[PDB]
Amino acid sequence: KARQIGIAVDPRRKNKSEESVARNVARLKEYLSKVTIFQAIQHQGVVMP
Amino acid sequence: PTRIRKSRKRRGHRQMGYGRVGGHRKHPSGRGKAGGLQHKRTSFDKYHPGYFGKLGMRNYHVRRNIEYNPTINIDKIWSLIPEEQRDGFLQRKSTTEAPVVDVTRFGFFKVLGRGSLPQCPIIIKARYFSSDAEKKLREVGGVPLLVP
Amino acid sequence: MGAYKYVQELWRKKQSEALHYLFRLRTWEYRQLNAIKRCSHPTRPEKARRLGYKAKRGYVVYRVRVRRGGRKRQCVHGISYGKPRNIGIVGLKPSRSLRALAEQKVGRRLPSLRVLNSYWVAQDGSYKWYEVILIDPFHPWIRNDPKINWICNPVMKRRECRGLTSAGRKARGLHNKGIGAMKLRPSKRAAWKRNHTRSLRRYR
Amino acid sequence: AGVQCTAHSWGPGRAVARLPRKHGGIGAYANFARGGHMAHPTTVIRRWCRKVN
Amino acid sequence: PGKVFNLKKGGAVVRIVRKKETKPHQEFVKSIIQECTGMAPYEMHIIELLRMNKDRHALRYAKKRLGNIKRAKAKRDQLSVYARN
RNA sequence: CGGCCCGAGGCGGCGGGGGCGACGGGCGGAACUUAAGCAUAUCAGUACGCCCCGGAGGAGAAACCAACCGGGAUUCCCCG
RNA sequence: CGCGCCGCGGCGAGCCCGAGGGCCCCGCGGCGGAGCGAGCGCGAGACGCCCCGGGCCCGCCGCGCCCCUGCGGGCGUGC
RNA sequence: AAGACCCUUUUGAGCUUGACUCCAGCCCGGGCCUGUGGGGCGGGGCCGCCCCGCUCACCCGGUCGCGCGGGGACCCGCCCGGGCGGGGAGUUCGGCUGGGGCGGCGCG
Ligand SMILES: [K+]
Ligand SMILES: [K+]
Ligand SMILES: [K+]
Ligand SMILES: [K+]
Ligand SMILES: [K+]
Ligand SMILES: [K+]
Ligand SMILES: [K+]
Ligand SMILES: [K+]
Ligand SMILES: [K+]
Ligand SMILES: [K+]
Ligand SMILES: [K+]
Ligand SMILES: [K+]
Ligand SMILES: [K+]
Ligand SMILES: [K+]
Ligand SMILES: [K+]
Ligand SMILES: [K+]
Ligand SMILES: [K+]
Ligand SMILES: [K+]
Ligand SMILES: [K+]
Ligand SMILES: [K+]
Ligand SMILES: [K+]
Ligand SMILES: [K+]
Ligand SMILES: [K+]
Ligand SMILES: [K+]
Ligand SMILES: [K+]
Ligand SMILES: [K+]
Ligand SMILES: [K+]
Ligand SMILES: [K+]
Ligand SMILES: [K+]
Ligand SMILES: [K+]
Ligand SMILES: [K+]
Ligand SMILES: [K+]
Ligand SMILES: [K+]
Ligand SMILES: [K+]
Ligand SMILES: [K+]
Ligand SMILES: [K+]
Ligand SMILES: [K+]
Ligand SMILES: [K+]
Ligand SMILES: [K+]
Ligand SMILES: [Mg+2]
Ligand SMILES: [Mg+2]
Ligand SMILES: [Mg+2]
Ligand SMILES: [Mg+2]
Ligand SMILES: [Mg+2]
Ligand SMILES: [Mg+2]
Ligand SMILES: [Mg+2]
Ligand SMILES: [Mg+2]
Ligand SMILES: [Mg+2]
Ligand SMILES: [Mg+2]
Ligand SMILES: [Mg+2]
Ligand SMILES: [Mg+2]
Repeated sequence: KARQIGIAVDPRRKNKSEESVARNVARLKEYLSKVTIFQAIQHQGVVMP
Repeated sequence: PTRIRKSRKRRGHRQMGYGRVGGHRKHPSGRGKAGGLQHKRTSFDKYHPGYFGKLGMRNYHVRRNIEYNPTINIDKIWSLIPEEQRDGFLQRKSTTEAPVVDVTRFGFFKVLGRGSLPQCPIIIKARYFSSDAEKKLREVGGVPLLVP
Repeated sequence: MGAYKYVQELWRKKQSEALHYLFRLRTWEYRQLNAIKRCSHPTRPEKARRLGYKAKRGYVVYRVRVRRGGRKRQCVHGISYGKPRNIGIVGLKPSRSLRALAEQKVGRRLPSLRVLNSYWVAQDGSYKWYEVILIDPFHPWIRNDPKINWICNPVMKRRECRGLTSAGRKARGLHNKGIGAMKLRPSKRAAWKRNHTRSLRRYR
Repeated sequence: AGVQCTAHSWGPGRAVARLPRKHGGIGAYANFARGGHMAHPTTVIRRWCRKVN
Repeated sequence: PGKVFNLKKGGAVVRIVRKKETKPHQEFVKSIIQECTGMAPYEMHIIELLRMNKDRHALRYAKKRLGNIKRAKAKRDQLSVYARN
């Protein structure tokens, strides 16, 4: 589902702590906030640098 | 530029600064660095002590970022504080409001003690300290801290 | 469960009396046969399925016999000239293994098929026997089957000639990764050329 | 250029200069021979650009 | 030195201690195959040695055949059970 | 006398073979040269010889690196 | 192409058209900033228009004396 | 005709050998190939050797496979080990010096 809506997914990586998770879950949560799904706008460059 | 060079001021002179008795030949001494122990020993001993031989332990693979170790002196600690707030910290020297400087955030690990500090208390957080760095800071009323 | 687990367990110990007897009979017969021979069915069906054999129209199996021991250079009268580091004639070792040499020999015999993989069936003091799996790539049962029609691609011609099978890869060193293997990919020549290039940038 | 032909020196003893010669005796492979190579051929690895701060 | 010296190592974050990670039916396949095959000649020699109580000789022989000390120890521990009488 | 097994001749449809001054893959493999001589070393895992594809090829989704408040298949460029 | 020295330009405890991305714009290393010790490691203010010398400080090798958390700290002497 | 005699160059090559450093080849030993039985000797408290049947591996003959043999678990082959080895390969064969060489050694 994530791959479909445009998120790189790496099932070989393992987290090393809980802070890794908190930071990246904030990033996922905010992105899913800011995405729309179908005069539209095409984002440029790296997404959320 | 070819037109300002020494070599073209030698047109009409036969040999081009290389001599008539000696001349310009291919390799009158050998190629490269050869001869350093036999017929160039005067040069090698005059200018390159400790070029031949062996010295010390060897490591088959060095860990560059394990062995990396940046350092800062105490005469530099007050320049990491931006310029627009040092005047205030100096005027209102406080035991209850003291500037905290964390030097790993700026990319240093150990703190050495060259120089001197202004008469103002300060906490310094590093990962290791030298004896006289501790001495001078605790002499001006600061505190050394260890940071994770 | 099934039967091939028992067959695998059985083949993992060959010193036994039963297998010793069967191995003796097989080597006597192969000694009476030729060097490259077509086989009706695989002699080791479980190993054949492990390596990718399927009992379908388009899959064939051949037995290839190769000779044992080291290498001798072709030098007239046994004379190498030149520098003394290069003087040896006998006692040398081939760079590829006997499995790879078997696949290469059968590929040369049958150039209109595609070599897939190979496995061990017997040996004695003079010979080793392998079996090679080959696929005919113009059969419709091969072309129309998504599992195997990768090998109908023309970049799969004479794989054994270009070293792309399992034994060829082991000779090139590719069964390894990490420390000890950083000059082997994409190839030895390629890594040497990349490491020895002079790159003259414009704003040098 | 200049090095596609086949030429070698004739040596002393034939009353001629020692440059390499084509079969027949024609001079070649010298900057001073007609049809020889340049003494120092031009090459594209000359640094053409320059840097400015 | 393989680590970087700093006191307070593991001070900011909380690590993950992941879960660390038989087959009687495989055991059963082994039992049937052993039933119809037996053991290898070097294993028989080791059994005779163990029965005569030359333990160090058994270890030497197993090291010579297997080429690896842990694997040779595991082998003679396996064979003692069948060598006890 | 039939079945299965291992072979033999013929017939039909389909496929292979040769060709290239580059790039690419797999093998075999020098000597001149340098060391101010010369054997190890270097030149060079180059010249050259043989085989094999393609429009690219090879490589590739960890029996990897690490020692960190850690990364995460392959290729290529900068850097030492 | 690499190494040494000299001259000139820009900026200066800093400096910098990597590669790349949008004769213009943005752009990491790196080098310099601290040395010494085979290494465990420890770690520089005191003077001076400039130059030369003297003195003192840091490391490596040795040795008095005092002590706290101790084959660890402090304070000294010597080539 | 850039002396061919003579000398120098850290320039060669043909030939030799008791120069230096090696290579083919050949001889010798164990092991695998490699079966199935019977015996003797000695040691240590199972081990090491040695011998001799059989045929089925492996090898050699005869024959138009027209009415037949000989060897044999040894030989070959392969792996490792030791010896012989100018047949062959590569290379070296100091310096000073009233020219070089024989001689001498103001070569430390
Ligand atoms: K000059
Ligand atoms: K001169
Ligand atoms: K020279
Ligand atoms: K030279
Ligand atoms: K040289
Ligand atoms: K030298
Ligand atoms: K040493
Ligand atoms: K063969
Ligand atoms: K030669
Ligand atoms: K030669
Ligand atoms: K060479
Ligand atoms: K490999
Ligand atoms: K490597
Ligand atoms: K030519
Ligand atoms: K001439
Ligand atoms: K001349
Ligand atoms: K011409
Ligand atoms: K070579
Ligand atoms: K050479
Ligand atoms: K030579
Ligand atoms: K040489
Ligand atoms: K050499
Ligand atoms: K060497
Ligand atoms: K060499
Ligand atoms: K070499
Ligand atoms: K620049
Ligand atoms: K030291
Ligand atoms: K002359
Ligand atoms: K002459
Ligand atoms: K002469
Ligand atoms: K003379
Ligand atoms: K002469
Ligand atoms: K010469
Ligand atoms: K010579
Ligand atoms: K000659
Ligand atoms: K000669
Ligand atoms: K000659
Ligand atoms: K000889
Ligand atoms: K010679
Ligand atoms: Mg003049
Ligand atoms: Mg001169
Ligand atoms: Mg000398
Ligand atoms: Mg001429
Ligand atoms: Mg021309
Ligand atoms: Mg030389
Ligand atoms: Mg090399
Ligand atoms: Mg490909
Ligand atoms: Mg002459
Ligand atoms: Mg000389
Ligand atoms: Mg010579
Ligand atoms: Mg002389």
